[PDB]
Amino acid sequence: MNYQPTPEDRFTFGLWTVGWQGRDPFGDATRRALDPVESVRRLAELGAHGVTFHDDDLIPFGSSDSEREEHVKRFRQALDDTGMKVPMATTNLFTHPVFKDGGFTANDRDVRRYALRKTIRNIDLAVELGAETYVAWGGREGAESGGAKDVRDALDRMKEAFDLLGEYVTSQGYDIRFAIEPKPNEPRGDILLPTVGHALAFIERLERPELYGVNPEVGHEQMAGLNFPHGIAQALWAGKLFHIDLNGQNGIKYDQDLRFGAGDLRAAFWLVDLLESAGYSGPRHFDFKPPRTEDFDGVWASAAGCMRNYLILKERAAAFRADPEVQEALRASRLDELARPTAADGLQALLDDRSAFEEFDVDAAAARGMAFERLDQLAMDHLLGARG
Amino acid sequence: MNYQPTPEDRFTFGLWTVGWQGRDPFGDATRRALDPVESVRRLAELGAHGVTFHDDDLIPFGSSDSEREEHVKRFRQALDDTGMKVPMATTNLFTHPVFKDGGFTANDRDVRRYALRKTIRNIDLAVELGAETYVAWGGREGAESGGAKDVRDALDRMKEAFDLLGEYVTSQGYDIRFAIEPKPNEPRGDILLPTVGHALAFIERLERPELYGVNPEVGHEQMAGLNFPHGIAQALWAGKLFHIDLNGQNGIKYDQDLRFGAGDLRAAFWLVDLLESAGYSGPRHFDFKPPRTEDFDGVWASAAGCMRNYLILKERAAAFRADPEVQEALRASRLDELARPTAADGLQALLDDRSAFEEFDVDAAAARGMAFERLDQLAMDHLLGARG
Amino acid sequence: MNYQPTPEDRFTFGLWTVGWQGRDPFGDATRRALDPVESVRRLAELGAHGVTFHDDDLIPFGSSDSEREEHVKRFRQALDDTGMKVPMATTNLFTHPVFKDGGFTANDRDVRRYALRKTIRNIDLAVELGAETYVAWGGREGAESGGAKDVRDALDRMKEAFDLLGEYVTSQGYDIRFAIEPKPNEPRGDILLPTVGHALAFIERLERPELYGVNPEVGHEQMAGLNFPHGIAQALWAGKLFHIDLNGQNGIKYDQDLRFGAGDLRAAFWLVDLLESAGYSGPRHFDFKPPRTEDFDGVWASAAGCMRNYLILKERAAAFRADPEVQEALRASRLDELARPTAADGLQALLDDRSAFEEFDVDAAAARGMAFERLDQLAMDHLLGARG
Amino acid sequence: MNYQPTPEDRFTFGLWTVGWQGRDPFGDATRRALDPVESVRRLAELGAHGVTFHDDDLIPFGSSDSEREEHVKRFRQALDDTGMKVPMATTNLFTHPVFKDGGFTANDRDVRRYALRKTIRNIDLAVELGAETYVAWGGREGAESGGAKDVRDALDRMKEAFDLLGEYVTSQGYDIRFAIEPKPNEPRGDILLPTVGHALAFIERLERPELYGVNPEVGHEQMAGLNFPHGIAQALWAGKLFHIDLNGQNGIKYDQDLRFGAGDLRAAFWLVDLLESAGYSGPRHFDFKPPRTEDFDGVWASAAGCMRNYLILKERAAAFRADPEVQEALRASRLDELARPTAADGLQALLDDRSAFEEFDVDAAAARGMAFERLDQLAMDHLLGARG
Ligand SMILES: [Mg+2]
Ligand SMILES: [Mg+2]
Ligand SMILES: [Mg+2]
Ligand SMILES: [Mg+2]
Ligand code: NI
Ligand code: NI
Ligand code: NI
Ligand code: NI
Repeated sequence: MNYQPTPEDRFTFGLWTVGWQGRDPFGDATRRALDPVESVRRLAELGAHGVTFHDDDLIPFGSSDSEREEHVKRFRQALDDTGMKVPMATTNLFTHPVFKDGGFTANDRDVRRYALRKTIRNIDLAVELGAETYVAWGGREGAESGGAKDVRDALDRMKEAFDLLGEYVTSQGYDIRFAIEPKPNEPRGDILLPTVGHALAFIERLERPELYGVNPEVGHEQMAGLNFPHGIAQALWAGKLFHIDLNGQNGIKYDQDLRFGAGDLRAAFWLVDLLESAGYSGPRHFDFKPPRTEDFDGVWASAAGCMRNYLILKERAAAFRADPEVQEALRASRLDELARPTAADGLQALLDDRSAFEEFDVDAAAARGMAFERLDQLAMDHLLGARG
Repeated sequence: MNYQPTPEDRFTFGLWTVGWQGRDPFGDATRRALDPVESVRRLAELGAHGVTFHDDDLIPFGSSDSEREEHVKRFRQALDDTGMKVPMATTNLFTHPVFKDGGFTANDRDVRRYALRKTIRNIDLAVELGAETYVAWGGREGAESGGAKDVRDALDRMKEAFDLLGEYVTSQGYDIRFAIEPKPNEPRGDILLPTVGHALAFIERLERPELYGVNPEVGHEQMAGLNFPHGIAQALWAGKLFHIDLNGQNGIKYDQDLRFGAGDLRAAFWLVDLLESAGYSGPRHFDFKPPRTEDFDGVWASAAGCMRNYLILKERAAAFRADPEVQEALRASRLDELARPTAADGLQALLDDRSAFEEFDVDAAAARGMAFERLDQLAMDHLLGARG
Repeated sequence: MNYQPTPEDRFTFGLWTVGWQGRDPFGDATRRALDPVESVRRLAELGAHGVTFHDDDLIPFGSSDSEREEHVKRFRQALDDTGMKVPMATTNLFTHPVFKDGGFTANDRDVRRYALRKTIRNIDLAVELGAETYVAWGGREGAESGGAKDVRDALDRMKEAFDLLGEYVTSQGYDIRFAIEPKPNEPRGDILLPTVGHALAFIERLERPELYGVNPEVGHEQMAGLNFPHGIAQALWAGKLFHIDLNGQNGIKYDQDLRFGAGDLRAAFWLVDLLESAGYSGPRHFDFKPPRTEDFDGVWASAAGCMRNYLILKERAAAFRADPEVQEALRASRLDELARPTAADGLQALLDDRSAFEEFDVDAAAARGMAFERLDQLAMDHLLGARG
Repeated sequence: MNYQPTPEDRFTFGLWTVGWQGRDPFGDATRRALDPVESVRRLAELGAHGVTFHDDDLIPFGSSDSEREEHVKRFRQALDDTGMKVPMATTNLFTHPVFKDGGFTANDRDVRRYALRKTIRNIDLAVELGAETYVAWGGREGAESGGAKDVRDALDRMKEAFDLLGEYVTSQGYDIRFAIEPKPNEPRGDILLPTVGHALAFIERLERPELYGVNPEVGHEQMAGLNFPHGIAQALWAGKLFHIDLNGQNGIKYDQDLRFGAGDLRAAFWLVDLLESAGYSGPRHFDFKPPRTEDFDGVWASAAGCMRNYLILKERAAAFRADPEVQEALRASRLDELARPTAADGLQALLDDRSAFEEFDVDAAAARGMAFERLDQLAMDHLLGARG
């Protein structure tokens, strides 16, 4: 069994992932900076499909227009030399001290206008480079204390910001959609739109909701103790899974951003099963941090492992679903019945149906086991490659 | 300072709260059952406005129609004798073994039809007793294992169920709205619609969304580590806060349902500040469990304390907002600016505005402190009644 | 590959595990009670080595001495007929309402004396049946509120209780040791001795510490977000791992008690690696609850799966440690150096050693990568049976 | 009511607390560096008793001996000019990249010897400045992955390190004790000795345990969902509370280090009640980070608020314990009985005592309520200054 990725697998990486220098709240960098060109080349050699960037990863904050142009031209040449694509881009509205109280929801109105202008400039660049999705991660939108932020006013400001961005895109005629990335906390004590559900709900209040989806990250929903495959199912059900960030997280703690497959391994299996069976066709993007224990050899080993673990889990999920004994077990657990309408006959027929209440044998129904444990042990056996 | 509740304060209690006998996963009941009539009388004497019920709290599961009628007539007489109201009602779709895999999203189709019929019968009763809101808590909708539940199919079934309920209500001409109560886990390993955000998002996919809101519970959002006042702000912003359940919870663990004011006390303060400043006009309902250490005297002491703590926090939040030094601090932290539009001048003017980018002094902006710590210490001083 | 357990594998089960009827805080039993004799027989057929019990699982609370004698005689015959052993026993000091504020640390002194007497009576029975370890799980020792329990007084009472139990055992000449089982919460809001560390620390203050060890449970340390293999390593390091309870838990929430291998699968792998490489020789006991969705067929499927998952992980951990490439990777990550003394040369030599400070090249040291990511991907490959 | 601290209150602050520049994992510094001399002066003016330091906060990493001497002389003059004391000091073994895999438990043996030498040099300085307690926080001792660290070997290395430090102190004749500071995670995925219990247990295996205690931090135990006052009670019970770090934390997430009184306010009340009623006489040290939203005015406001909130809670805990109605409630809840021995009469008398088992009326005992809810509402009323 080997598991070599190819660009057709649509694996992508942010520049800031393999380029993370290892600075954490308690320690200095353990690695030197990587030139974006070198990252593109190394990732292409590993079998990646593409890369993504924040404005500030590519063009140093404060660069002159002429320095701007040269950074972009070198990057473009790297993409041309390797066949790598740029499917997604985003804005850094969190590192510079001016964003210490947020970008779109900063209390200072002048900061909010600046955040919008910085964003628009990068949307134009994203379109130029061929990106299809523009992510917004409002990492500084939130508060450490209750009186610092009136959340209804802040949501008004957030809606206003996204509405203006949609006006811009439509007026310019750009073929790009937005994806909001939720996170419950860190670096703010609580972040606005903390989960996939809150982001989905917010989108429905925007002026042009069809332009907006979610970019969920495995570790972020897990920082709220939530079931990531369930949240992705809800996003797929809503037609809003525009992009996805893959990584690993061990429970409720700081955002670890481990390589994909690390952290909750069974959740990774059910996630891949869901993405492949739903036919999600977008990038498989890894937003991860090689641990700061590693040198550059360990950075590339960690990046390769992201892709490797996806392909192993893809093979095991596929074998699970194709196994005749598993298909029989799904029927024994009535997954087929779950998929049938409860009352296609309609309300009136349901009300008139004595077998649904008056004559329903609740005791006999209650006695039926669901057979879920046998089903779940077949899933475990498939995951571990122990089928017998 | 005294803090006596009156029915005008709109405090309400479920029958199942003061009536909880103390059975937990590891122990037998520590208290005898309470007759609903006796509960109505005792709560009226404490100053409560009303009570709520599950079908099965009022009418024993399996009761004959004639026994049904007598249970209702005695209850009605109790309400008549005391002036107590019944603003909300709900269905028990979780205790009986037939619901072990859910009600609306059970894999067995016959169980799903039964759950709908049991619900409709209680909606009619709720209307008869004057309830304005019908809550749905899908405590068994979910799974312990990944293959047991296809969540997209389950959401189809959940939508189907709520759509049929809305058809029923509209066809009957009833003046009642629905409120979905989220919970992330317990008793299932993961519960569908685990947070206020996921429930809000789901509602937007229903056929008649205006009939549906949320019933958030303080402890449930806290079981996901979320900021409850922030989630309530989002529900208010959306126009969907139809009902609310007040209690206390100490962190991420099993659902404690402590009396209101216990658990996260500062969160209770910011919640009351928000409810009163938004002019929420619905019931202040307590869904709590007197600890099983208590006898009946401690049950009524715990219930009284729920109301007492609300009224103390209401007085402290009001004093905070009325304090001229606090109003000056809110301006120093630019809460006034948060409430002003970022760009009422419009996209084009924003793009043409050199002071928003080209000439914006990012360094000067970054240097401005937000003054949030002084604001939060004034809030602490007000909460503790230590103002100087 | 097959994975059939035999009694030499020392797998054991509590009567209360497969016998759990499915009652949870929100629902009635979904299964009928099992006779202990039938459980012994079914578990023997599955390949179990032995069973464990609480006093009240075997002898109904309040039984007459003569009824007591018959329950024991039937049970003994079942053990004789099957070859099953009883390596551990414990006391129920949590179900009866008299224990609502604890057993050994109840505020009421008469309850504390009763708890000791109930315990001693079962120790005699445990010895008669051949148990080597007596577990104490103080599930009701704790509090929901801060003033209810003075924890220093409560620890005095807890020490007093365990000291008296050790006096009893030594005076009777019994060959039995005690194992304290920690749990952070549930059913009390906070439980005393909440983690393996707190229990280890407490033991050192007892009069005869050598008689006491810990019985850690996978899910309990995980309810505090802790690393279970790390806590077991500390218990092994201390010489105090007398018994262990195996199950699965998905994160910080209510105590799920899933079958072993469910929940955090990578943690299960590192745990088995540690137990087998340390040569832990005690029982592999499963304290788990077959989900209440299951009928009796699913109960036995869940029990079998506990044993199956242990044996698969045992095979994968063994292959990992035996793999020459893994041994080379451990050396590349300097695990060999971790095992060598830092300063066997002694304090004075260390102080005189200029290469340890004055002449140490901190920059060169800092540049060395730890190679942990490659090591961890070899572990992942072994776990998934994907080695190439 | 006013609440002005004086040096007799023994409030202390680390240099790194008010001096935190605001750099977090996602953002640059928002404040300029503070000179230690200026911090000493400002804190003295606020009423602080003293300051603490890491070696590297006072003497820049890599400083020449002569630069070392000047940094110390200026600092000493500041202490002399203000009357401020230095009760505790510690070592930075976490910021420099050489410590990326730990200090005392780094896999590289040469790094471990360096960490010891760096520590010893600062112990000498601590003694010179008058410190009584030397803290060790092993923030890098731990792992992100299971094979990276053999925890039994790592504990051997940790014991070896602390044993050598105790040899040094005793051989030099220094009057200083060590205090180990636990933390469950961050910056490592899991940190060794993650809680107060694990640190207490470890100490008992050291060669000279009387030289070692714990330095618990409010937020750290709360990052594991634990009850901080309960853990402090266990440390007091053991005679090992040598120092304490006060701050605030909102639940299980990244280490917030908010000002004391923020986060879990009721836990802060029960902590102060316990410290004052046990007569803890050590420093009240604040290890906190003024949020990076603040300018220097907000830094000093946050520091003042730490002290203010301690003094308010001290007044409320004292009023609670002195209230005759509270003393009557404590007796109603049998706290007096908790403090009496269970069996001072001895094992034999207990075994012979028919009223402890044979004739004990379990039903009557079970019926007695504990009256904890009334007690806890009196505590709430006292905390909020609402007594009536
Ligand atoms: Mg991301
Ligand atoms: Mg509720
Ligand atoms: Mg157990
Ligand atoms: Mg600290
Ligand atoms: Ni992340
Ligand atoms: Ni609840
Ligand atoms: Ni458990
Ligand atoms: Ni901290």
